[PDB]
Amino acid sequence: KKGWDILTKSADMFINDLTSRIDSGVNDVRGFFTGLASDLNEWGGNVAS
Amino acid sequence: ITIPKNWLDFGWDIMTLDARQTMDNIETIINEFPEDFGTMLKSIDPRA
Repeated sequence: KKGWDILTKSADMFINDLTSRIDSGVNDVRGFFTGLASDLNEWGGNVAS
Repeated sequence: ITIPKNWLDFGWDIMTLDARQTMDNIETIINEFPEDFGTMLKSIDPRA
């Protein structure tokens, strides 16, 4: 009874993987939100120049 | 009649004793539902 969880405790994890592809993968609030600082250096550097 | 009373009556209680020798088998087979089958249910726990 002890070990006969393993092969589906892994099946909890197999979407803990796919959801990793959300937060570690294609994130917005980190990642794309870098534009909302780097663009201000592009615009800043340009306007200052 | 003394030969029945002392011996052959006991001989026919020995005919009657077949139950009280085969219930060994039957009740231990009742105990196979805890044992041989019982362990199989407790393997159906793992399967579940």
